[PDB]
Parts: sequence; C-alpha cells; structure tokens
Amino acid sequence: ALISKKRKLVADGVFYAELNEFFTRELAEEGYSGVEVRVTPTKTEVIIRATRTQDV
Amino acid sequence: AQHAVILDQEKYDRILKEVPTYRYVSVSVLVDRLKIGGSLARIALRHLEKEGIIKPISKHSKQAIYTRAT
Amino acid sequence: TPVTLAKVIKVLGRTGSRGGVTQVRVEFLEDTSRTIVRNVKGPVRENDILVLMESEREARRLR
Amino acid sequence: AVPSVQTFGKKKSATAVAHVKAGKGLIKVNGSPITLVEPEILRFKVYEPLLLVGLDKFSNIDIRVRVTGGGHVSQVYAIRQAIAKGLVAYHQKYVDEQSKNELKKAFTSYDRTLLIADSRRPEPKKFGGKGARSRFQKSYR
Amino acid sequence: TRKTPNGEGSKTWETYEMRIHKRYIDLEAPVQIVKRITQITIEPGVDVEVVVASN
Amino acid sequence: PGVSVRDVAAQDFINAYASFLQRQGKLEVPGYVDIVKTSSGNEMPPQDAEGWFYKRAASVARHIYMRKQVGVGKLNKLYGGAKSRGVRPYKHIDASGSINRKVLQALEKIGIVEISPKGGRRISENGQRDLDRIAAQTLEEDE
Amino acid sequence: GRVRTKTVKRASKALIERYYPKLTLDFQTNKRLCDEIATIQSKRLRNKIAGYTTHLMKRIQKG
Amino acid sequence: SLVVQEQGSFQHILRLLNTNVDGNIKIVYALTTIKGVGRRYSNLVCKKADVDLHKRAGELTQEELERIVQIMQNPTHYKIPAWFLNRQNDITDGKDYHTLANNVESKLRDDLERLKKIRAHRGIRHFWGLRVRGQHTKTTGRRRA
Amino acid sequence: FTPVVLATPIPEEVQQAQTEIKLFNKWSFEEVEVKDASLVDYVQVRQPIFVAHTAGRYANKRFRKAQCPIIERLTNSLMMNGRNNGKKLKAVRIIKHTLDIINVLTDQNPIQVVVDAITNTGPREDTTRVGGGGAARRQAVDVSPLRRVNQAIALLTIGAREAAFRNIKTIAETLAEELINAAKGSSTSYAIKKKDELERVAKSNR
RNA sequence: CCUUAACCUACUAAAUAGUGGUGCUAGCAUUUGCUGGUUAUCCACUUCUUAGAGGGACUAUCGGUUUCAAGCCGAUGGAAGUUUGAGGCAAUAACAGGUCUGUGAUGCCCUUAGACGUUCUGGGCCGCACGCGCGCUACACUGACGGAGCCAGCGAGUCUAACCUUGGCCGAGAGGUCUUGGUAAUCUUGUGAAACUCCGUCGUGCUGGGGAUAGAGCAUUGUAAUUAUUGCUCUUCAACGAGGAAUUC
Ligand SMILES: [Mg+2]
Ligand SMILES: [Mg+2]
Ligand SMILES: [Mg+2]
Ligand SMILES: [Mg+2]
Ligand SMILES: [Mg+2]
Ligand SMILES: [Mg+2]
Ligand SMILES: [Mg+2]
Ligand SMILES: [Mg+2]
Ligand SMILES: [Mg+2]
Ligand SMILES: [Mg+2]
Ligand SMILES: [Mg+2]
Ligand SMILES: [Mg+2]
Ligand SMILES: [Mg+2]
Ligand SMILES: [Mg+2]
Ligand SMILES: [Mg+2]
Ligand SMILES: [Mg+2]
Ligand SMILES: [Mg+2]
Ligand SMILES: [Mg+2]
Ligand SMILES: [Mg+2]
Ligand SMILES: [Mg+2]
Ligand SMILES: [Mg+2]
Ligand SMILES: [Mg+2]
Ligand SMILES: [Mg+2]
Ligand SMILES: [Mg+2]
Ligand SMILES: [Mg+2]
Ligand SMILES: [Mg+2]
Ligand SMILES: [Mg+2]
Ligand SMILES: [Mg+2]
Ligand SMILES: [Mg+2]
Repeated sequence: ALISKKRKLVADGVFYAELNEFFTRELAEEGYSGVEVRVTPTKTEVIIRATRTQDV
Repeated sequence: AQHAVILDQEKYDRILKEVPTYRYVSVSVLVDRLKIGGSLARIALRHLEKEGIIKPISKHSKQAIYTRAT
Repeated sequence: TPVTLAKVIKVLGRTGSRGGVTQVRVEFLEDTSRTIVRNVKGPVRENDILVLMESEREARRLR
Repeated sequence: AVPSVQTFGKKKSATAVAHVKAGKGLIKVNGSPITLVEPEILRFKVYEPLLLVGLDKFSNIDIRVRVTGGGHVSQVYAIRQAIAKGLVAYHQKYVDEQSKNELKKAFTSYDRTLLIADSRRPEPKKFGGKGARSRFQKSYR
Repeated sequence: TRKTPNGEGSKTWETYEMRIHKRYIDLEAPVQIVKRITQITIEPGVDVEVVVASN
Repeated sequence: PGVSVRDVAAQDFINAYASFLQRQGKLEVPGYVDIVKTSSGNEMPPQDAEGWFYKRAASVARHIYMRKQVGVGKLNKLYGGAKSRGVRPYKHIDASGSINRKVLQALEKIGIVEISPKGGRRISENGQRDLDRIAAQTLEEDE
Repeated sequence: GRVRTKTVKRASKALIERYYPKLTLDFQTNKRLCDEIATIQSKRLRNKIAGYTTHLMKRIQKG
Repeated sequence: SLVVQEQGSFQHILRLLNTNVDGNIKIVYALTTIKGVGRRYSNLVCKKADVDLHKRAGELTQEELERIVQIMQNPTHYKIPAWFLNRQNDITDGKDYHTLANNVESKLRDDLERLKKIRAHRGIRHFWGLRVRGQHTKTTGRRRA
Repeated sequence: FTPVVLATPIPEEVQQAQTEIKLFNKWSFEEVEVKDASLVDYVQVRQPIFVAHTAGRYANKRFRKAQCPIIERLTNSLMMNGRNNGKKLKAVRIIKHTLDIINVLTDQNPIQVVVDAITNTGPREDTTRVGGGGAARRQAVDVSPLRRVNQAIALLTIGAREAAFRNIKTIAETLAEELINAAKGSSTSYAIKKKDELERVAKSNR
C-alpha cells in the first residue's frame, strides 16, 4: 500500500474503466449493462447490473 | 574616439567660466558643450557641486538637473 | 487668421465608404442663429466645439 | 481590550490586511513605516488617504498593514484601500456616523477606488494563441 | 489533450478535470463507538479513513 | 525613541552596514574575491572589487534579521537573477552558494548570525544588538 | 443585446393575466411573489421572469 | 570621483603584445583589442596588476604596462585560477597556457591540423567548411562563405 | 499649516503640502487654464492628482477617455514601442523628470506648458481618403477635439521618442524639448511641423 | 443549464488556514513604547485563507430616444449593468476533409520462414548549392553591465520505490557530499519568478548594443554522448544601424 490521494483516486477510476470493459465483453449474451464497485471492511464488492442473472 | 575623454587644463577653466547662463545642466548638456563624455562629465557634475554654481534640484541615474548660483 | 468656433447641435450619421466620418449640424458660437453642416474626423458627441478653419463652405455625401 | 477594527484591500490578487486599533498613532506596513513603501514614485498613492482627510485623524489610532500576493503595484493599491476602508471602519463602530459619512465623502469624491475594490481580473488564455484574445499567426499558403 | 486522434485540423485542445474534495473530522470517544460508527455509515465512492494517536 | 532596522530604508542601511563592516577590518574575506563572479548567470564581476563582500554581508545580515531562519540555498535563489542564455530565452538562475556560505560563516565567526535550529541561520542576539545600533546610527545621520 | 427570450416574456404573460391583484411596480416583491406562486427551476430565470413582469406592470399602469 | 589634471604624461595609442591599443578608453577594455584577452581576463589581470581600473588606457605608468604584460603571459605564476584559462591541459606537454595576441591564431590552426591529420570527422567537417558542432544545416546559414 | 505628529512621523514638506494644496509631484493645478476655447472638457486639470498613476477604467465606455487627467495621458502614451509596453513607472518618472526640466526653462507651471503644447499641435482640420472613383482625391474634414487631443499626444510623444533614439540626450530632455517648442508654435518641433502640414494639405484639397 | 473569475465583518467551522491576548524570550528606547523569536504554555475570535449551504442582478432607479413597441442610449446607485468576464455543452444537414500510423475496432487485398512476423548489432530520420512557414535573439541610452531593493498565480511530486527536495559543509561554476521533511493546504514553497524599482559604471563609437561561429578545459543523464543530449569556465566578437513588395494578430 501507501499511495498519494490523487494517484489513488485516479487509480480507482482506471480500476473502474477496466472492469466495465472486461464485463462488457464477457457477459454480452447475458445483457450486461454496467457495474458498480462498493468498498467496505472485510470485502470488495462488485455488482453486475445485467438483464439475465440466471446466466450469470 | 571623437575627443572629450580627458581634461586639458584649458577645458577645466572653460568649464569653470562657461557654467553660468546654464539654466539646464546635466550629463547631456555638458557633452553638448562639445566636450566631456558621460564618464568625466559626471565627474564635472560631482565637482561643480563640491562648491558653487550648480543647484541640485534633481535626483538620480540617467536623469540629473542643476541651475545657476543664487 | 480667422478662427470660427462652432458647437455641434445634432449628430447626423456616418459617411465615407469606410465609415469614420460623421455628418453634423453646427451653430457657431460667435453670432448664432445660423447653421452649417460639416464633416468630422474623430469621434464626436453633442455639444462639442469644432474649429471651422474656413467659415462658408459645406459638404454632404462622401464615397 | 482596546477599540480596534480590521479591514482589507485587494487589487488584482494582492490582498492587504489592515488592523486599526486605538493608540498613539503609528502607520506601519508589514513591519516598516509608511514613509518607506517604495515603489516610491507611487509613494504619494498610499499617503493619499492620510492627506484627503487630514493627517490629524490618526492620533488616536495605531495602524498596521501586511500585504501578501499580487505584484509590486498590485500591492500599493491594495494597502491604501485597506487603510481607507479601515479609517471608515473605525468611525462606523467607534466615533459617530455623521463623521464616518464625512470621510466616505472626501474619499469617494476624489477617489481611486479607496473604499471600493477593483473588479478587474485576469482573463483565461485560450488555445490557438499566447493570450486571451491574441490568436497565433496563420500564413494561408 | 488535442481532440483529434491524428494531426489534421485546427489544433483543438480539450481539457479534462476530476474533482478531489478532502475533509477531515476529529473525535474523542471509546473503542465501542468508533467501531460502531465506522463499520456502518458505509458509502460507496467516498473514502473513509480513521487513524488514531497524537503523532 | 527606540529603533529597529525596519525603521531604516533598505539601501542607506546596507551602505551603512557596509561602510561600518569596512571600518572594522574584522571579517574574513576567503581570498578568491575579485577573481570571482557571484553568479553563473552573470557576465562581469562586481565593480566594488575591494568591497561588495561587505555589501552582500550587509545584505545577507539585514535579510536574516527580517525573519526566522535562512540557509545558503534560499540566498542563492534570492541573489539569483536572469541569465541571457544568449540567443535563447532568459531563465532564472541561482547565484553562487560559495559567496553566501562563506559570508554566513564570516558573519557567524564575527557573531552576527547563528546556525539556527530547525535549519538555516538565525540572527544573533548580538546581531540584533548591533544592527539596530547602526540602524540608529544611520537615522541619527539624518537629524 | 438584452432581449428577453420567449420563455420569459410568455411566463410574464400568464402571470400578469392571473395574479394582477398582488404584484406591483417592484421587482423585489414581484420576485418573492414568483417563489410563492410560480415554479421556476433557477434563480436566474426567476429574476428574469420577474424583472420583466415588473416592466409590463410598470407600463400597464399608463394605458 | 575627482577632476584630475595631469600634463603631457599620457600619449594616446600605445602598442603592446604586437597589437595596438587606443588611449582614452577605460584601460580594462583596452586590453581586449588584443586577442585572447576577454573582459574578465583583462579585469582580473589589472586587478592582480595593482592598477586603477578607474584610470583610462591613457594614463598608466610604463612600469604598470609592463607588469600588465608580465601577468598576462604568466598566469599560473601570479596565482590565477587556470580554470580561468583558454588552453588548459594542452594536449602534448599538457601544461596550461593562455595563448595571446598573434599566437591564438596559430593554435586555432595547430589544433585543426591535428583533427584533419588524424582524419577525424571533426577534421573532415572543418575541411568541408561546414558546421562542426552538430547543428542542423538544411535551413540555417545561406549567405555564408 | 499647523504641523501634527503621532508615532511614525510624516516628514515636513510631506505633512505641509498634502494637507494644504492638493498639488502634483509638487506643481500647481490651480491657475493653469487651457488657452483655447473648445479643448476644455477634453483637457482635464482638476480634479488634481499627486502622481500620474491610476487604476483607471477610462476605456469601458466611449468618451471616458476624455475624463482622464491629461498628464496621465501623456505618460500613458510614453510607454510604448513594445520593449516599453507597460513600464508605467518608467513613463511616470520620465514625466516628473521632464516636468522638472520644463520648469527650469522659462518657469511657467510646466504642467501648464504641457497644457499649451497639447492645444498648440491639434490639427484644426485634416484629410480623408474618399472613394470618388479609383483615383481617390482627399476630402478636407474638421477633426474632433478628442482626436485633436489624442493626435497631439501621439504626435508629441513619438516625435520626442524619435529624437531620443540614438543619442546621449535622454528621453525626458527631448520630451521636455518637444513640449517647450510646441508650447508656443515655433516649427522646430516634429509636432508643430506635422500639425502645420496636415493643415496645409487639408487646405490644399478643399 | 453547467463551469470558472468577481460581492457577503450574515450561516456552519479550522494546530494541514489565520488573526488578537497571554505567558517564555531578543534587541532598540526606556514613560507607557517599537520590532522579532517560541507547530501546543494556555484563552478568545473567523476580518484575512479554505469550501459547505445561502443571498445577489432582474441591464434596477430616474431620464432621453424609438411606431412611445421589442429595444437602444446617458446618469446614479452598485461587487458586478459589452450574453456580468471567460469557457463547457450544442439540432438539422453536408465533405468522397483527416485518421487502417492510437486501438486485440474492421471488410477486402497483399505477405507469412531466404518474413512485410519479432528480436539483436550498427546507421538513418539531424544528412546540404538552395525555395517556403512557425519562431527565438537582436540592432541599444524608455539601454547593457554591476551592486542593491524585492513581489505572483495555475501546478507537481517516492511502494513494495528512488519522485519533489530544505538544511550542513566542499567546489569560481556547473556540480559534489553527509544528512533532512513530504503519498502533501502539513515538507520542497512565501516556489524571495521575471520583467520591475533604486545607486553606480559606460557615453554613442558595429560601443561596454549583439552573440553567431569556433578553440580549449570542467561536470551532469544514461549501457552508450563521435555527427558534438544538456550544463559550466575561458577565449573567439559574425550578421544585424528598424528591415521591398507584401502580410499575421
Ligand atoms: Mg494570461
Ligand atoms: Mg530576484
Ligand atoms: Mg539582483
Ligand atoms: Mg580579446
Ligand atoms: Mg508606563
Ligand atoms: Mg512597559
Ligand atoms: Mg470569512
Ligand atoms: Mg458609478
Ligand atoms: Mg455565468
Ligand atoms: Mg480524399
Ligand atoms: Mg485510426
Ligand atoms: Mg490492416
Ligand atoms: Mg497512439
Ligand atoms: Mg474502440
Ligand atoms: Mg509490414
Ligand atoms: Mg522529423
Ligand atoms: Mg512550405
Ligand atoms: Mg500553426
Ligand atoms: Mg539591472
Ligand atoms: Mg502559492
Ligand atoms: Mg577546483
Ligand atoms: Mg523518509
Ligand atoms: Mg554599429
Ligand atoms: Mg562590440
Ligand atoms: Mg553582452
Ligand atoms: Mg553522438
Ligand atoms: Mg547524421
Ligand atoms: Mg535527445
Ligand atoms: Mg520594427
């Protein structure tokens, strides 16, 4: 760890930019529609907002 | 190199006898009297003020100004 | 050398193809009650004072 | 606790803070007198408020000013604004109103924006030029 | 950045900005309330940080 | 009345501290003076020749008086001016940290400045003492 | 060129039609009126819709 | 400073180091119309020579003028920095010289001859009469030769 | 004048003049009248000023050019030819020096002699480039006072700038030289000539 | 509509911003006083600084001018009265404009092992009779040089690393070296910038304006500096004495 705050917040947005991609490829036939990433203690949570969750 | 970098005894006494009627005296006015360049004409200013003639009514660099003795 | 002072009374309109001239009606102060219209060069508002260098002559349109 | 007001003066980015307490009458800038100031040519620009309203007016009041920001001339205007705005901030609060309003009167009369901070500010430079309006240079072909 | 992928055109420049706002609050309390107040009050996208100490 | 140096205008003070630092004779003047040029960003040496080390001593002194602590670097940047890179544009350049570092040592050795804590060089209680003194000497010229 | 858009002059219309008892040749009271009476989405637009209602008002009164 | 007087003591123009020197110039700047003697070299030498820079090239005692020459062509003896010098670290005997007057011209030639004679691309380059230092040549320098 | 002091003392003639007359560097704004009818309203002179420097918004409207203290017009017009663009302290000082010079020659409020040299070089009438058909004759026009002031200032400064270039004489000497000659027309000044000539060719095509 | 620059002694606040008091303390005057020091010795505030929420302007008041219409113009007031200044966004449609050389976006064609794949070594894009464009520095005296005065704002900075760098010595300089603070309103940094101001030197002389071209020595980045990456010292001291027709903003 240990990064600047600016560099951190940009870095998080790159983390978003890439994730949205990887899903926007991977889950095309499942009607993928966007992500959100929520940070907590314990975990790191990503919610796929897609229109066919039985195939995800 | 067109004269007026030295003192020639007659030039001294010419300065002494020519600086009345000079309402305006300054570096440019002494040069204009076909003599002393800006180096030694500034020395003629500091020495005419050593006593008499020129009244210092102006301050500084580039610009300077004196008048006749009252 | 006869100067003839005249005070703008009204602003008429720009002339000249370029548009830097301004037509104007002037009453000369030394004995009013008589108008002439002159052509100016600079900027002008109401109640200025122009030095008409010759007294009797006027123009109108410019190209 | 003595009577005292604080004010400020701002030209361009230069801000000039001014404290106006009750005292034997100093007129100091940052830490040095108002006889120094220099700019010098501009010196009578900061004397100005003193002289439009009487040098006397300062005998019950100590005046200190400190300036940060701006440039050499941008500070000379900010200070004199802070001083005049201070001189009326003390008559607003301590001496009566009529008198303050007689000081805003011979200040705003002649003026130089003494109580009124100037609104002029840098414009943004835009692309295509080295200035805010100054576009570059085209040659066509 | 220049707007064009390539090089032609007028030299349209764009400019992108992201806004980083920082806030800090100080509190004195026990361990139970810090732990209670910090596990909850969770918000995605806001960065919460809790240090300790006087150095 | 009382006096500081802030009560004295910047230049006639520094000429004052100059003529006085010369009177004294005590100083330490490294030895490369005259043969040197104060800045990489300079053309000719100063024209004081026998001197100017006093003037920057006065200048350095007064400046250290006006504030907390200051080191050789901040003096390079201070005393640093504009060098014509010739046909290429000007750029700010720092002047020599030798002229300064030896000046600060020569004024410390003559006890007018002191290796301040935190960092830099604080003005000495005996410096305070003697600056305000010649300050007063400079105003008192003007009586 | 300070010409009021249609959305301004048109809102000024329906207001002065239906809230003429109330409103008066004063922007400031007309402005606050437009709060308690009319749903605008911005301060700037509201003062425009007001300061103009005030003008029309100011000149309905002499004909 | 002070109005001076003098008599016929100063003779204008005065020849030293095989070149000629105009009188009536602030001496320091007179030694620079000699070759290899910049404004700083002149300065330091007269400073080291115990001369009044105030003075013109006009006044000056003969004894002074000779001490001026002595210092000019013997720097490292009169304790001059050697980094102050145009010909450090020679390239044969490796001593440090400050080549002066009609002699700088020689060494300029001497050096170039070494480059050419060794066939080094800087020699070749000086020989074709170009720019050596590497500057682009397509656009700049057209009138020229 | 009843001197007063407090802590930080205010020097003698400083105290003195200021509280007293509200005069220039130290010159007289009372008296000095624009020796020409018209040109008033276009030469300032009252409200008096101390030095010729002002955060002046004289530009945002059409004629507020005309309310500007006339000396500060002169100085403003000094600082140009690019290298001197900006540099008002330079110009302002050159004026004070300049004013100190005029006053030594022939006395007179030197600010007044400046009032005279401005009035005495404004072209009463000029010419303009009319169409009239390919070959364009020259119509004689009567130039505004405001243009007469502006043009006088632009003439006087440029002429003094042109002479100051490349000789020992400093800007302020030649400025004061220019203004002194221009004060009472003597045709030895670049401005008097160029005014007199614009009025010769404006007379020749009328 | 958004965003930014302007106005809030009103609201919420701050040892990562500051101000007034007090202590602790220096100096100068002593009669109180003047001018500094002391990341916590405490107390108080929020004008300065920061950003939350508001308020503010609607070309308002008055008067001219206008079909007494939308509007325009002048004054006063005002932080502010040119769309408040400046941007962001921006319909319909059009061009065979540019881009396969940004794309693991792509059709089609070519090539694919003696490679048009990839990599390694070295050179080249910098090559110079010369035309065109953007420019940088200059022709000096509103100036160059040397002392000295001394003032900004938008930025940016080092983890599984070597970024921004104060201070101390050494070094003419460039630089070096031992240390140091900062993942940052906390350290660099008040970015003590530069024009600029001031006192001197020079004195119109291609001059001390100008600094091209070159010689020699010293350093820094990097595996590498020769065709000279950059920096420094000395020396060499060009053209250019204001620029034709033309033409930018
Ligand atoms: Mg700008
Ligand atoms: Mg500096
Ligand atoms: Mg300096
Ligand atoms: Mg030489
Ligand atoms: Mg007491
Ligand atoms: Mg006491
Ligand atoms: Mg506040
Ligand atoms: Mg107003
Ligand atoms: Mg806006
Ligand atoms: Mg095509
Ligand atoms: Mg592409
Ligand atoms: Mg392809
Ligand atoms: Mg690419
Ligand atoms: Mg794509
Ligand atoms: Mg291929
Ligand atoms: Mg290329
Ligand atoms: Mg071309
Ligand atoms: Mg282009
Ligand atoms: Mg200088
Ligand atoms: Mg800052
Ligand atoms: Mg060494
Ligand atoms: Mg560390
Ligand atoms: Mg020449
Ligand atoms: Mg030369
Ligand atoms: Mg030079
Ligand atoms: Mg190479
Ligand atoms: Mg090559
Ligand atoms: Mg490279
Ligand atoms: Mg030109």
